[PDB]
This record gives sequence, structure tokens and C-alpha cells, in this order.
Amino acid sequence: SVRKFTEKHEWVTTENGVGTVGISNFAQEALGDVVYCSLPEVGTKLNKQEEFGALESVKAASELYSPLSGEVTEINKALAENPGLVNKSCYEDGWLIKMTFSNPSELDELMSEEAYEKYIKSIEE
Repeated sequence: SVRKFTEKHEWVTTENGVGTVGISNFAQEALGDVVYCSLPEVGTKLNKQEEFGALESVKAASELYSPLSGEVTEINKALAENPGLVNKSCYEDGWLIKMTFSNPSELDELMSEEAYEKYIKSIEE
């Protein structure tokens, strides 16, 4: 598999029935420096599109919506003291949550990287 995106500027990568979720570069730029990450408890059940948390910056809050249905398995504990990892490493060290996903057909609903490239090109033009 490859990274997939949502229209709310989130991403998910998948391995072995587990999705890792974060925000895109476009999203972190729009927020500016993240000062706080509100993340769900491990074991939380999520439906696709359900709110799971929020990111805070001086500029705004950004609500986080689940890309998948399933169950939270991990949160990124580094973000409590180092929330700015979201800005510095949004695709790697600044991941937000991991979850099992219960309905694999849902990935087919998300945007490919190519579609997301076209999306943000269109938005920025």
C-alpha cells in the first residue's frame, strides 16, 4: 500500500489492518505552529467521519475526523510535550493515532496521492 488522503487534509497509511493517521503538509501550514493536540483514548471506537480530536494553534482549532471505521490502538505520546512535531514531521514523527480498521472498502473512498496533488493545486491556483 501507499499513502491516501482525505478532503479535510488528513492522511492514512495502512499495514496489516492497522491505519496510521495524520495531517498533510497543506494542513499543518494552514494551522501554523501546533500548541496542543487533543487525542482520543486507546480503545475508542470510531466510525468513518466521526470526530476523534482536535489540533490547536494560535490561529485556529482544527477538528480531526476519522478516515476509517475501527478502534484506536495507539496515540502519539510525544505530542503532549512536543506538539510541534505535527508541523516539523507531519508524515512521519508527527503522526496522530493508529487504529484497526473494520471496513477495508472504506479505503477505496479516499484520495490517492495523485488526486490530492490535483486537489491542492486547484485550491492554490
